Amino acid sequence: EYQNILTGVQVRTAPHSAPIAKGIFPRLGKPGFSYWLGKIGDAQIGPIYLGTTGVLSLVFGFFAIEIIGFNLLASVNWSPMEFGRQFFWLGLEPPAAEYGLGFAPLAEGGWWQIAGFFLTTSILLWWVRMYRRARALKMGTHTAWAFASAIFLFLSLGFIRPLLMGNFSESVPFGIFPHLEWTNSFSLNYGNFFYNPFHMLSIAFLYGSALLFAMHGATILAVSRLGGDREVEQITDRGTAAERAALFWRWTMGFNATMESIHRWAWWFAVLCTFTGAIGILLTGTVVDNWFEWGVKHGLAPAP
Amino acid sequence: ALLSFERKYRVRGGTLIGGDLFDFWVGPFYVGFFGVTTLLFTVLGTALIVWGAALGPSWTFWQISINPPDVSYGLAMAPMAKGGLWQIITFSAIGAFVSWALREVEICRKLGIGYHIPFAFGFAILAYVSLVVIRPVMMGAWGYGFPYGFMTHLDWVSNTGYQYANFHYNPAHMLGITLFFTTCLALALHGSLILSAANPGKGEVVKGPEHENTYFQDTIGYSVGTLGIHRVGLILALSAVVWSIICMILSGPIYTGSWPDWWLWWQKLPFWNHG
Amino acid sequence: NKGDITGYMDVAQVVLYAFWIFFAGLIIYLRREDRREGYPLEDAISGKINSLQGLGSVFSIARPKIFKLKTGATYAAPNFKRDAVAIKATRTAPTAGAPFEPTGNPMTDAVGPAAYALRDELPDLTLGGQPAIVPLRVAPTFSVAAEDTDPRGLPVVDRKGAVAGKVTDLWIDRASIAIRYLEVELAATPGRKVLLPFAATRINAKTKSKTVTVQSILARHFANVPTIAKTDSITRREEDKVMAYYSSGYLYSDRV
Amino acid sequence: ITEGEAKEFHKIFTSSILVFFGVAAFAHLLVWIWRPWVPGPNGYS
Amino acid sequence: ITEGEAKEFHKIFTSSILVFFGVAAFAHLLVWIWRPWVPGPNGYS
Amino acid sequence: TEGEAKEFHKIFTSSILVFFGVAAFAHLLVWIWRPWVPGPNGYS
Amino acid sequence: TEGEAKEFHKIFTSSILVFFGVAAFAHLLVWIWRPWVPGPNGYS
Amino acid sequence: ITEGEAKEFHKIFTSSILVFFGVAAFAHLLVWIWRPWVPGPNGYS
Amino acid sequence: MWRIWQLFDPRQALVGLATFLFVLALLIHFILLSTERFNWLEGASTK
Amino acid sequence: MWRIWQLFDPRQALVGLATFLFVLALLIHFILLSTERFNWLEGASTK
Amino acid sequence: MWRIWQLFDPRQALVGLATFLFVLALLIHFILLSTERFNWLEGASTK
Amino acid sequence: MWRIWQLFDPRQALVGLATFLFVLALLIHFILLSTERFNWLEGASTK
Amino acid sequence: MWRIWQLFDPRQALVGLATFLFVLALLIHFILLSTERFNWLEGASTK
Amino acid sequence: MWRIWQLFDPRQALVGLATFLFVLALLIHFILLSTERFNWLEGASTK
Amino acid sequence: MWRIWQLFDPRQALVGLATFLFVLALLIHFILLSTERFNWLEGASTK
Ligand code: 07D
Ligand SMILES: CCc1c(C)c2cc3nc(cc4[nH]c(c(CCC(=O)OC/C=C(\C)CC/C=C(\C)CC/C=C(\C)CCC=C(C)C)c4C)c4c5nc(cc1[nH]2)C(C)=C5C(=O)[C@@H]4C(=O)OC)C(C)=C3C(C)=O
Ligand SMILES: COC(C)(C)C\C=C/C(C)=C/C=C/C(C)=C/C=C/C(C)=C/C=C\C=C(C)\C=C\C=C(C)\C=C\C=C(C)\C=C\CC(C)(C)OC
Ligand SMILES: CCCCCCCCCCCCO[C@@H]1O[C@H](CO)[C@@H](O[C@H]2O[C@H](CO)[C@@H](O)[C@H](O)[C@H]2O)[C@H](O)[C@H]1O
Ligand SMILES: CCCCCCCCCCCCO[C@@H]1O[C@H](CO)[C@@H](O[C@H]2O[C@H](CO)[C@@H](O)[C@H](O)[C@H]2O)[C@H](O)[C@H]1O
Ligand SMILES: CCCCCCCCCCCCO[C@@H]1O[C@H](CO)[C@@H](O[C@H]2O[C@H](CO)[C@@H](O)[C@H](O)[C@H]2O)[C@H](O)[C@H]1O
Ligand SMILES: CCCCCCCCCCCCO[C@@H]1O[C@H](CO)[C@@H](O[C@H]2O[C@H](CO)[C@@H](O)[C@H](O)[C@H]2O)[C@H](O)[C@H]1O
Ligand SMILES: [Fe+3]
Repeated sequence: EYQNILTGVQVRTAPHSAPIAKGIFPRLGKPGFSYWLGKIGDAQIGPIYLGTTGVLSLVFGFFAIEIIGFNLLASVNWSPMEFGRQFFWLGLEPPAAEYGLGFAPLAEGGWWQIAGFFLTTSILLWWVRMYRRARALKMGTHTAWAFASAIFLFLSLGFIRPLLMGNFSESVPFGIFPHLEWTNSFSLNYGNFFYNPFHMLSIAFLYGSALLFAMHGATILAVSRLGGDREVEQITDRGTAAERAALFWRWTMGFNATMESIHRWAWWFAVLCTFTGAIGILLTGTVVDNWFEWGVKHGLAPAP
Repeated sequence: ALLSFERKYRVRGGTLIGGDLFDFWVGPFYVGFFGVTTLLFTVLGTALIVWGAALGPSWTFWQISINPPDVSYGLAMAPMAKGGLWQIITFSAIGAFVSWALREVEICRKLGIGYHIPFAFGFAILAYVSLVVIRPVMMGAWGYGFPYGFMTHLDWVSNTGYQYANFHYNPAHMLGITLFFTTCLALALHGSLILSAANPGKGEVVKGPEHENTYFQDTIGYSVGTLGIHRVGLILALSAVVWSIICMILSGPIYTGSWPDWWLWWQKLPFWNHG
Repeated sequence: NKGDITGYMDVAQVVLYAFWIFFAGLIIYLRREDRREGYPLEDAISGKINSLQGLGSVFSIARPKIFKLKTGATYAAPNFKRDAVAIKATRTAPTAGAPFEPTGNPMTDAVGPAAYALRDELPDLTLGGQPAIVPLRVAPTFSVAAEDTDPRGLPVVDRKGAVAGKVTDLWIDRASIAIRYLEVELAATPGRKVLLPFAATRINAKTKSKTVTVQSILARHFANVPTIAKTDSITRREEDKVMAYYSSGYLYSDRV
Repeated sequence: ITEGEAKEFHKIFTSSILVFFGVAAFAHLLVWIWRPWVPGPNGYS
Repeated sequence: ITEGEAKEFHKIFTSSILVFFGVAAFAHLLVWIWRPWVPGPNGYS
Repeated sequence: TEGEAKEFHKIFTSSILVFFGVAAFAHLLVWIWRPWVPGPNGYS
Repeated sequence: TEGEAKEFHKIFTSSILVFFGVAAFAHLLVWIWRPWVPGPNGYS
Repeated sequence: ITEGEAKEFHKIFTSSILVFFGVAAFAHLLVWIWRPWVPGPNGYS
Repeated sequence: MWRIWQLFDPRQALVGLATFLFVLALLIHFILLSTERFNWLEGASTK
Repeated sequence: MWRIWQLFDPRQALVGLATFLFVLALLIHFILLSTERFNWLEGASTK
Repeated sequence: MWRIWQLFDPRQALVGLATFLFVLALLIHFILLSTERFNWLEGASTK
Repeated sequence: MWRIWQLFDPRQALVGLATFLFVLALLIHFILLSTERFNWLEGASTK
Repeated sequence: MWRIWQLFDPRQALVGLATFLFVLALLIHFILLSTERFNWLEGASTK
Repeated sequence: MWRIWQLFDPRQALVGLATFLFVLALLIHFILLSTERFNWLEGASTK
Repeated sequence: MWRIWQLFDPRQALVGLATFLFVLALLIHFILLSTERFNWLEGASTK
């Protein structure tokens, strides 16, 4: 009874990759092989492409990470021991309300603003990198727009809502426990963030993404004895694996997808999980002061 | 009422129970014995939910709630008016979920495919059972299950989360959140890669597995593979559910205190316990 | 007050209803994409184009999108190329919902779990315009990685333990580096050679000796495995046929 | 599937059922003597 | 497996059953001598 | 794996007895220090 | 192998004996410093 | 893996262990002279 | 009802009835245990 | 009723018999333990 | 009474019985520990 | 007691037995540490 | 007990034994450091 | 005692020994730094 | 004590040694910075 959960016998060949124009930068990384990764998936590692947008994104991101880490280490007076003790509790806090959207003093949130700007720039440059890498390989840019949804949520959390409130004071800090505490206090300040309906939609789409990527993973693993793992080939030439995958769900559920359209569902659930989340974040504080009172007004709560 | 390829696999057999009695289809659905049983449990549970809505004061779909019995009843069966209806709906839901999974098993046997899908659904059934049976039994009362209501089960989630004064600090909860977020990210990447390979633009012949591997080799530095991605995705979702179950068993049955100050153990390891 | 639009209606509710409209449209779009294979629906008995469908039919089926291949080929989705109503089976009851009794040996008649899609007779292509599924003999560069049992020469047995045959060669996918097939020479017929999918094997590297076992079909069933033509490059239809035959074992591996 | 095997197994199944039911009945009698589980009209004295 | 290689397995199994049950009853007897687990009509002392 | 296991069983039982002997000696010492069976009054 | 096992065990027993003797010395020193078995009134 | 280089490795390995343990013991003697790490009955004074 | 077992599998029917009867009896027993009057373990007073 | 096992498979019937008996025994024992009267580990006394 | 062992798997029977009996013993011991009267570690007075 | 090992691999039998003995020894030791009376490290008084 | 070295190669046996021994010793040292009395660094008064 | 070197090649053995000893030295130094008595940098008084 | 380089290739050995030495030096400098006595940047009276 085999399951295609682990690859008992592996194959290793001469590393090769799809052809790209040389460009200013070559492929970098001297590809190698790994055993556990080949047990769970492919064994080859790299090479990683590092173009102009890749260099720009890496430099901006590294600057942001170094600024954040330097501030975290400085907050505990440069003690490696006490840095270890408080690492989770350490955080680069955003500037206070009084400074508006302008530059705060470095100790009072200027470093947070500089780090956030550099991180935003690196994330956007990484988005451009995904777009350009997809276009270079003569492929579509679905990954870029799926990423753009996540960037929308990130910018709504960090920049857009501060713009609307005219204030970075309620932005999320750069810390492990501090950003969870920001989540908790954001929910408390605005009345039981469960009563945010776009939060409910985002949770529905997150649950649906997990559900869908368990359903689809189990379906492809169930038809992997029939060439079902080779999804694009079953999309261009429908084999019996795709037919049985469709008929299983048609018989158990009443309807079914295509090998191509199931990944459209997969794309859209993931994208909507963050799109509705960004909308719900942009709506709180600006339009809806208290989500519990909005729910009471609109029939979500028994009106105490 | 059949797909272009459906009237070729509609053979009999593959049923665990019932023989040829319920081995048939109604419309698109396959029924089997376990389809009959899931109808039995679903109709009864939904009728009981609507009956509890009638006994309730709202009919507002989001304010309809079936509450479990008060904790003063312990693990005892409760009167139907006050607590018992929630218990019967719980048992009916468990029976319907099990019938659903078993019907999926019969469909898998009939189509000659693996039983991965019912096995994966077993984890969702286990999460529900841990929320309404296992955890309330360990805690000693049926009133620790969640109410069957649209917004009231969210009130239960919030109340139980703040019972430990910050439920984020539950480390198993952190790990389950990490797995859920990573599952969503991996699903986005996988659907995006498949769509981009199948729909590459004007001209732009359909790309092969080598192009899909090359994309993530260039962008990330590693590519899992068109078979291994479904593996890692199923494992990601199932592990997220497993660690959520673990974090809810840990809260109440095992740990009955503030999760935030559970982490003081970390603060006081001997190589930085400055005191 | 601050966020309202008209008395009871406010901005958040309006954005919510806008999302609901967008999600209804998105569900329609996704269902249109779903209805790109096996559509339109046929009658369960006669096979005429019929189904209980409403005013959404005009929007149910999408125009055929065109897939371009790196050979000049083209796929149309949906292509309304359907299967024949008359299959090698008979209705248990004439009620349009009843299952089918096979009218022969369903292993070799491609009925039920043995049924295979009627694909095209072309091997999968690599980035270089060559077959992807090839035996290791005609791929000198490819080799089996170490730290794994080499499945060459190991006895091929069923669940009953009878030695069905012996493995001589491995067939692998060039596009994705993994073993696809094991070439098995029959202990009963040296002049016969068969392909057994790698997904249907247990490694069995942890026992008294090393062997390859199959849990689906019995030893005698290896005498009727579908054959292939080129013996060094296999078409999609041939591989789909072989995989369907092997997958049909679990349902009726002991007669019908 | 041998019929004689089933006929032989019937004897051992009957002996097992008799000994198990006897143990259970003795246990229930001991429990009843210790504490009856059928309440009186006034509850439990 | 074998026809007669289970009678000796039955021998060792019944020997193990006696060895386990004897020490189990031995332990139970000491527990009862120490503290009985059946309360009297007015409870425990 | 039919006769060569006789020595394995014999020295297995030898290890059984010696480990149980040291464990019983440990338990005897612990009992002398502090018994683990309460009396009618408990632990006095 | 079989020949290597003789001397391998011959020096394994000596090495474990040396480790156990050092551990016994360490425990005896610690007991001299502070015994870890309390008294009827606890730790004096 | 010829054993001559094994022996040549082992001799200098033993010498290295000896010098490492010697310098470590000298360091421990210096630290003990500085501050002892075994408290007496009354603790640290 | 002469031969109704020429239509229903006796094994499947017997197993289904055993399971149904056990489940129904367990449900009725638990319902009685939920009450104040027929809980023979709590043993409340009729008067 | 010596013809029940003529078609009933013996091994599955006995495995399920033992499992069902054990589960029911656990349930009844725990129910008794939950009672204020038959809990033999505390003995809350009748009168 | 000997054909039972040629009916069942001798290795599976031993493994399952050993683990099941161990789990049962562990549960009984932990229940006794949770009991005020029979906890042999806290040692509260019988009176 | 002569022919047990023909069914169980002695290597894995020893590995599993040693793992079980170590785990159970740790469980008993930590349980005693959690007790007041048998904690030999954070020691308490018998009386 | 010399024959034990045919079941287990000394290669894996010694690395496993060494890592287990070091982990056990380190955990015991942590336990002693943490309790109250055998912590040789804080060195509190015994009485 | 030299026989170690035909199972453990000196490359891996010495790199592992170096990593282990360096980690242990860091551990002991940090543990000392956490104690007041032996923190040679803060230099709290003995009394 | 020169025969080391037959095993350890100078290329990766030097890179690892340099990285380790830099990390150790940085760690010590940070530890010194934290301490109120040896912080040469903030500056504090010894007396
Ligand atoms: C007490 C807390 C309170 C409580 C009531 C509660 C409970 C629950 N909630 Mg919630 N939540 C509360 C508050 C609250 N909640 C959210 C969000 C969500 C979404 C996130 C989706 C996601 O993927 O995020 C995650 C995606 C992001 C943040 C966007 C993409 C991120 C990117 C590209 C970052 C790129 C990073 C690098 C390149 C690395 C280098 C950078 C550095 C080192 C710095 C999701 C659906 C979700 C789930 C649930 C569940 C299941 C529950 C249960 C069971 O109770 N919650 C966010 C949101 O969208 O809200 C509308 C948000 O902002 C916010 C707030 C304030
Ligand atoms: C559908 C909604 C879905 C949700 C649930 C979801 C959530 C979260 N997604 C998260 C993180 C990331 N997401 C990503 C990438 C961006 C990388 C970046 O910005 O680099 C740009 C930054 C930086 C350069 C800064 C640091 C750099 C470091 C640490 C290295 C520093 C050292 C250097 C340079 C020197 C050494 C090395 C040399 C070579 C010299 C990261 C890993 C991406 C995508 N999400 C998508 C979608 C989703 N993301 C899609 C479709 C994606 C992409 O296409 C893209 C990608 O590359 O995916 C592989 C997080 C933390 C999430 C949570 C839960 O909070
Ligand atoms: C490589 O690193 C070595 C040295 C080892 C270590 C270095 C660093 C370390 C250890 C870093 C650790 C970092 C940690 C723990 C980070 C935790 C980060 C988390 C959890 C962040 C989570 C959320 C934060 C978000 C979403 C913040 C978003 C902020 C945004 C988008 C702000 C944008 C602000 C802008 C654009 C400001 C505009 C205003 C002005 C005018 C200033 O712009 C010019
Ligand atoms: C100003 C505030 C801070 C924000 C940062 C602004 C500068 C960084 C973003 C500038 C815009 C980048 O936009 C992008 O630039 C790079 C060159 O840099 C170009 O891309 C170039 O590098 C890519 C890397 O894959 C190569 O294929 C090739 O050398 C060339 O195409 C893209 O054609 C352009 O789309
Ligand atoms: C595979 C095995 C599956 C079964 C495993 C079961 C494990 C746990 C079983 C617990 C059974 C509890 O059973 C139920 O307990 C509650 C506890 O309040 C009892 O409740 C009753 O007694 C308690 C006192 O003990 C009272 O406070 C309560 O008001 C009263 O209703 C019920 O009379 C009993 O029916
Ligand atoms: C495995 C087989 C299991 C078989 C189990 C059989 C259970 C049924 C036993 C029925 C015995 C009835 O016995 C009858 O019950 C009544 C209650 O109505 C009891 O009534 C008597 O005892 C109760 C004790 O609470 C007193 O309060 C009451 O005043 C007194 O009359 C008596 O004991 C007896 O007259
Ligand atoms: C290996 C499996 C172990 C099997 C264990 C079997 C346990 C069975 C033990 C119970 C047997 C009956 O034992 C009987 O119970 C009654 C119940 O009032 C008790 O009756 C006596 O003791 C109680 C309680 O101390 C006192 O109030 C009084 O002295 C007297 O009534 C006695 O203990 C005994 O006469
Ligand atoms: Fe997929």
